Amino acid sequence: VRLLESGGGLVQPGGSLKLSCAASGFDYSRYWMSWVRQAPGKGLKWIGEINPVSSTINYTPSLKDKFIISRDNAKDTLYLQISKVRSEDTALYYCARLYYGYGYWYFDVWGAGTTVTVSSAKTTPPSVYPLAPGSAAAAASMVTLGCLVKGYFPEPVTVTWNSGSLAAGVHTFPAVLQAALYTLSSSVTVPSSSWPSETVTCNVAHPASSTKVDKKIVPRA
Amino acid sequence: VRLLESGGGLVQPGGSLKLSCAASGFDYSRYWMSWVRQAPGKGLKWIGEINPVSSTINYTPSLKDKFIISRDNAKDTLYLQISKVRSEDTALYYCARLYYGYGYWYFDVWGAGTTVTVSSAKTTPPSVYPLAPGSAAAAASMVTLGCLVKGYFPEPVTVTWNSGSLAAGVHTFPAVLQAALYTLSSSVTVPSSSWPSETVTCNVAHPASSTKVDKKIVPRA
Amino acid sequence: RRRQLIRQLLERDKTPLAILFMAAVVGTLVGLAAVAFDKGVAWLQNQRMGALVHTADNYPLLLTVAFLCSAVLAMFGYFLVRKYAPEAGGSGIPEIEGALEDQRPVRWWRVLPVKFFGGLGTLGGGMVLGRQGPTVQIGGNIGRMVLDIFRLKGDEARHTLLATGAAAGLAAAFNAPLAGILFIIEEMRPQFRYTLISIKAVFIGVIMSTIMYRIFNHEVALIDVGKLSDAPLNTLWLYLILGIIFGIFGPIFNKWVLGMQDLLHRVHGGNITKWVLMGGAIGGLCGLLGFVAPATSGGGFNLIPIATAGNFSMGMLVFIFVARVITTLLCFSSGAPGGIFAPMLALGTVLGTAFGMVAVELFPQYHLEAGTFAIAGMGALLAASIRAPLTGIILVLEMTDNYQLILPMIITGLGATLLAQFTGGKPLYSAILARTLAKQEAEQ
Amino acid sequence: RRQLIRQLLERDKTPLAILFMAAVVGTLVGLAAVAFDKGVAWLQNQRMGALVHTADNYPLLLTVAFLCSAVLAMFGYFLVRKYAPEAGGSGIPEIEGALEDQRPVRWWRVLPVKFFGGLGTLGGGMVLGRQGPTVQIGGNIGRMVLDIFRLKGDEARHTLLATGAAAGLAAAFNAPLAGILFIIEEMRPQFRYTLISIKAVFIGVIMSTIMYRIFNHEVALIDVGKLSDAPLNTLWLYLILGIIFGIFGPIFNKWVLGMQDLLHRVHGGNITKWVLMGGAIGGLCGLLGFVAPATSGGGFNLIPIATAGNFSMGMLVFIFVARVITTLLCFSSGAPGGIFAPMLALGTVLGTAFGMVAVELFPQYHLEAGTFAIAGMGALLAASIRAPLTGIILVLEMTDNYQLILPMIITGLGATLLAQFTGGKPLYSAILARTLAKQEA
Amino acid sequence: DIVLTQSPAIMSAAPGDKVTMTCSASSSVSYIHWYQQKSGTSPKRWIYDTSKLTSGVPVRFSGSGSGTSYSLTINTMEAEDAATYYCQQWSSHPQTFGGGTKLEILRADAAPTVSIFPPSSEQLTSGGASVVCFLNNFYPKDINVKWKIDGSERQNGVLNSWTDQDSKDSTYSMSSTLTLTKDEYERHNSYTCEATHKTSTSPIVKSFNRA
Amino acid sequence: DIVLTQSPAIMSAAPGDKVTMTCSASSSVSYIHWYQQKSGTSPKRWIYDTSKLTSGVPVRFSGSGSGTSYSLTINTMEAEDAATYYCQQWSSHPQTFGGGTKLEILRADAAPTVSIFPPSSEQLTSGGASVVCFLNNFYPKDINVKWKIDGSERQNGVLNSWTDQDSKDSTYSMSSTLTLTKDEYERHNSYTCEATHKTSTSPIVKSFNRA
Repeated sequence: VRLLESGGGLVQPGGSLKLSCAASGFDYSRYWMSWVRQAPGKGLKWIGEINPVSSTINYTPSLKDKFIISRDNAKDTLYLQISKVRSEDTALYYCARLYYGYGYWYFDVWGAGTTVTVSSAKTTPPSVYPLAPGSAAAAASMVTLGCLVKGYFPEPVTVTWNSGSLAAGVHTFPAVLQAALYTLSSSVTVPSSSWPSETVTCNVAHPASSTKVDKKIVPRA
Repeated sequence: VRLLESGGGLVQPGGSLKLSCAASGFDYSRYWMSWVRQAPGKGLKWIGEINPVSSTINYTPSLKDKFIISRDNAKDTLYLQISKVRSEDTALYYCARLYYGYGYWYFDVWGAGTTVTVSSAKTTPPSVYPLAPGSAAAAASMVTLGCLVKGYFPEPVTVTWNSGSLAAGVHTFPAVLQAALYTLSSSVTVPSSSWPSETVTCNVAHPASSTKVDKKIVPRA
Repeated sequence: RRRQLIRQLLERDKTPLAILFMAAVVGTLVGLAAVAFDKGVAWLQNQRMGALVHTADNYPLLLTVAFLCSAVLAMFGYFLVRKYAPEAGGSGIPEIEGALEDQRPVRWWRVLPVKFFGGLGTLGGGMVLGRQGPTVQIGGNIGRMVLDIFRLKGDEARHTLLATGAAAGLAAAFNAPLAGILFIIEEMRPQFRYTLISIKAVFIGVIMSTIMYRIFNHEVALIDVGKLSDAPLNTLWLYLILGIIFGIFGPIFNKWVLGMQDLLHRVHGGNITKWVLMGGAIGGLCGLLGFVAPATSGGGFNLIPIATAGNFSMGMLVFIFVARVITTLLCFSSGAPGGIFAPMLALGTVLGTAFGMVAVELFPQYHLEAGTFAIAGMGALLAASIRAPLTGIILVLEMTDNYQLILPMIITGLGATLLAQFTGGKPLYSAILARTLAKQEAEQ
Repeated sequence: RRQLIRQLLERDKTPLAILFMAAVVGTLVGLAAVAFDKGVAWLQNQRMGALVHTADNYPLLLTVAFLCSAVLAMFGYFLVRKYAPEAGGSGIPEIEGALEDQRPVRWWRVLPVKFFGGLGTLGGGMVLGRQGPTVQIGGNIGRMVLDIFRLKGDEARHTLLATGAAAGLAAAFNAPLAGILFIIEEMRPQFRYTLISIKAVFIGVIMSTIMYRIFNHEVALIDVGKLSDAPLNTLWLYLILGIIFGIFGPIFNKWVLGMQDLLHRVHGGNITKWVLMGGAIGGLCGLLGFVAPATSGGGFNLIPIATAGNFSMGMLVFIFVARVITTLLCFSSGAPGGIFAPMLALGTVLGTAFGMVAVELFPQYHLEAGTFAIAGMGALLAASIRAPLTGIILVLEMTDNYQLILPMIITGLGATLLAQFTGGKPLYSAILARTLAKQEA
Repeated sequence: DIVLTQSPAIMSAAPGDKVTMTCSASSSVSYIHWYQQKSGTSPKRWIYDTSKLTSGVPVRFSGSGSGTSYSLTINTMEAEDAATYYCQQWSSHPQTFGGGTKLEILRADAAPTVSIFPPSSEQLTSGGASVVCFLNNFYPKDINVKWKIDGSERQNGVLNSWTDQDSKDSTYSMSSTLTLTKDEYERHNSYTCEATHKTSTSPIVKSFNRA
Repeated sequence: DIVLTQSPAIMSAAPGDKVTMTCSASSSVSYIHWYQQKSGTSPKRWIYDTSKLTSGVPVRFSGSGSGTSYSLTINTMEAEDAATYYCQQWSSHPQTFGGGTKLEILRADAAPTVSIFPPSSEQLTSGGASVVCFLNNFYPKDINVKWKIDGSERQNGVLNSWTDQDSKDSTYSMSSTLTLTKDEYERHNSYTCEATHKTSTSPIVKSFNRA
């Protein structure tokens, strides 16, 4: 059973975006579907819920049609329309499946959820720079490498090494925003006798910018 | 309740073709789906039937796997695989929906059709030519137009006017075969005060050839 | 003394093969009968259209014709009764419930045709009267009719064949074989003394009839509501509250239904004509509403699926409720040949639905669906009035096929009889045989 | 007649206090049934963290999966033979009798005996239901409060006893309807009017059924989903299957009775020749319950799989036969446990098989073996225990396939109609017959 | 497997007439079915279980029969009943259909309506040159077309195709199409199309000249 | 709008320890729920109806509470219990969640490993010049980085970002990045990176010189 919701992204103030949530692995009917959003850093906030036959739909104390939840049981998909969006709407949006025990309903099965950034700023591919140890590299037992991903928008970027094939000793610091541009660095510690000698590649991807780049960490001359 | 089956076409002796039949307008489950084929000019012959959970599948007295009926209730689609085909397999293939009254089952709702022609020919698109009245057009109360569809293979072609929106006064003569090519014309009588002044378009479609063309009938300038 | 038991035990379930073979003939006959009756009832409500549409232009000409047909039919109705079998009137069950106790007679050579044609007239005209009860009676007489034609004798063959005919009837009608059997052995069956009724004989009959019905009624239901939602334990209490409500009101409705046949009795005094006339009177009044707001007229079946869905505004509901209360009383209380069984089903549904709606918003966290309470109440007025919970619950389910509601269905149907006891009230189907049995005598 | 009018106008007025008790009973029969069922499991579990524990060594399994089913089955018979020889057998005829004041409700004994006793025979995994046993535990729960509050007078005695019987058969199969219907069709004194308060019962059945739910939601006992429907031209096939169960129903009645005779020699009545032959049949089960589970255990779990048609025609007939044996050899050995549930399996399986035969014999009917499996699941409760009505309602109660209702009855009737025309008798009565005609003398 | 053989292979009767078609089985059947097939459409469930009209079938239609021999009837058939009726059984597996009966309507005379068409400019732009000539809505079906190039006979390259009786007006329509090489065509002027039908003694001519 | 407020906002305890977190309601609730949220994943239903572990939750976990105040507990918490727990109610519409509690594998001090890098040659080839300086695997999280250009303070252009407690070693890692213009950078030599953490009294320096 999977709950996969797409749609999120980048929208400029006063805009509108149709978040989608495709369900699979269970009977869509008989089920009350709902949405809950998590603002970066903050907690969760229930948005709405729509029963099977969509003969019932409730939202949290929000005005007229800030939100418009609906569902097409014919496509086992849950929808969410947000209109006249503003920064307070920038968060992670999850679609849950609703059930209950004794009867005091709970949010049964969640989904990864889509991110929605609401800004004026413009999209932007990132620049990837290799972070090789200096010339005075005290090449000890372990060698710390890493590459810098800066100047992109909006979130997020995915950094892996040698294509994931190198997952132990990896770091990816949270991106910091500055001047309508994001910036993050990825650390990857490996055995010295393992690096110069082999190939340490850092692969960054920025879906929004529709880009992918593989920076080969080579020794500082 | 629409039963629309695709897949048919042209296949060379000893070949294999997967006919498809998409259902809509009812619950696919609970339903026993079957196939019945009509050889050009001849009558109907039941091919097979496949219960809901596909835990039962029977065919007429035909050998091993000449036929292989299956169904993907996840796509509300019925399938049919014919292998090692031969001329006796050239006919119109319908997929019906099965039900019963007192219990002696009947073919409830037959779908459209799909044609399979066994031959070594070549799938040949058709050429569509507009048949406008001559310059000496004695423009009376009613005006007869029509378009000519010739040089295509194999059957069939579908001719409608203004996209069906113009159904009264229409004709489509049976195609005639000649030199391994088919040819038919479509007649459409409309009110004179209605034609030159408006747009009389004839839309021909040849599935096999995978083509569609719209010939606009214009006065002979 | 237990010296006997051991013989009885080792002797249980041995019914005279010939009593069985008859329950089959009865069943089959109660069946063909019930089918035909139902058919004709329709055929008439139809003509009452190829008469309305025929003059749809002229407005008062409709209101007029949709009054004279319901009058000319309702009249011909009361008449056949008052002048040929004053027993065909009313429900048609108390006379069988009595007859089981040899306290009333099975004049089938009269009651058969009278209750038949008589009903076609009151039902075909479209009054607020079920055709269920009337069929139960037609059934009994069907049984007793073969009993007499073959002179089978001896309590068992008399009580048995008579009882299978009653259930074969209540079954071929709602197409609920279970609800049929359960009804006899919970209501019909002589309530205060062991009886010689052969349970196994009944089944053979209920089936035989239910088949005949199917032979002429497949691919269609009476009430179709599809799988409604489920009911969580934390929402079970709401079905008790609704249960209580029907309970206090069930007896009250019992007052009105009885006390309305008194008050309606003056208006004719017993005069074959002051009655027959007041017949086409209430009769026609129906054929009228049965075109100016059909919800207040006719059987009431057709409006159930729509009440369960929630397509009636809270208002329109209360309207329909009240108006129906009236039309049903005014119609049953008027001694016209027809049951009050079916109509109570509607009555309940509607009251149920309404309770639902209130609930639905009062508690948005329960994720309710008015429709469940509509089903939890559809048999509730069969519980507070006629007081046959078990037959009532089984009938509902029998035809709404929503077994996941089974719990709320009972917690309601119980709270019902538990409050119709704690507050006066009595087996509406008994209290009738009471008055009709205490009137036989106490009058000489 | 002049009396009638008073009785009529007096109907349905049950002593409020009798009602308020039926509620306490139910609730109790409830918490009970729940706990019983739980424990039964808990044991069958341990009998695993014992099997897997030594899964390496093969004969070490077969051994341990014999000693636990022995050590438990023995401890079972014992508790009975030495403290309440009535806990043995089904547990219903003793209540059916008790309703007629022909047997006693020794609750101060039968309660703990039937409980722990069963945990031993069931937790070990013998071919015995826990249904009947619960019906009995129920009655005693009723009578226990009846005594604790000294309510007096037939009605309060017959009533509270009966509600405890149903509250029991209900909180078990989670079928409130099947429960009520059972009393008023089988338990209830068959040949004389009684003072049983129908309304009291319901309150009980519910109270128990709730308690159960409180501890058993989101799961069924038998899940088979909506099977196909059944066309009128195929209704006759359900009579043929009805007749079949009808001729065999009584025959199964012979073997079940005559097997408790033949099994009686082997111990003569000797508390130990019995207790020993106890861990004997007992252990024999725990063994098969790991070399072909289909022949052992309750038999519930294998019903869904039989309905589906996942058992080859062979494996079916095997399971049938083997079960016939294991069920007799287990019920007839006077161990504390019902033969109710296991007849359910017996029917299913026989039904399934009739299904398959049909399924091909007539390809134009578009049959689905599974329907006959359900048309038969309550057919051996109809030819043996002869309670069609309770039987049909029970199946439906838990298979939720009301579209089969017609084939269900035409089979269940053809059953008792052929079990009459051919000897046979209310298997649950014929037991109280022998145990009542043995008491005297 | 059962061999259903519908009696009249083809039959004709004038509307308002009572028509009946047979369907015999080699062995024994019960609860036969009937499907209606009008030209250009997949079959349609008409009558079933021997005599249950389907939701929509005019009460004009009636089914019947028993075991070995069945039938389907139309009390006062209408023109819109022109089609091919197929009896089918499934009272014995595997199901089987009949040979079909084609119903044809008899109506009053209804003279043609010719139309000559000069080879499209586009076709000519590829060596082809087809001179189409229609003949719409006539009755009976017996009709004779004849071409005359520059006032002369011609039968080579001519292709005719009739439609099937119309479901509504019960008339026929047939097209005649003479094909030539852009050159063969260009080297002539008069292209006449003559139609001879019962509705007239003097044929109906309809030509056009390139000039 | 029940105002659920989870007590400890953040807390740390060494595995095998008994940990308990509170969740008070402004008004009255019943049958609270709990959701576990590990970094990078959507919430997971843990406990419900006040104390029903969900199919899979280690029996290590236990729910409790009543009306006004509830709690969740871990008898001997394991390392794989590091996450954020969210209590939620829906006994009063509309449902509401708590502020959440963050559980953290309290551990033993770890000296930070400092690795400093000169700006990539490629970045310099575009006026940019970022001097990255990592600080890997340390604990507690309190750590202070400070830059020194040619042996002098500097706080302008510096950007830091800590990672969230590692799921496995329960250590923290934080990166500090000083950004400059290719020219601003080129007009200097010494670029030191000083890190001050509890694990030491004298800070950890790590520099490199362009020269």
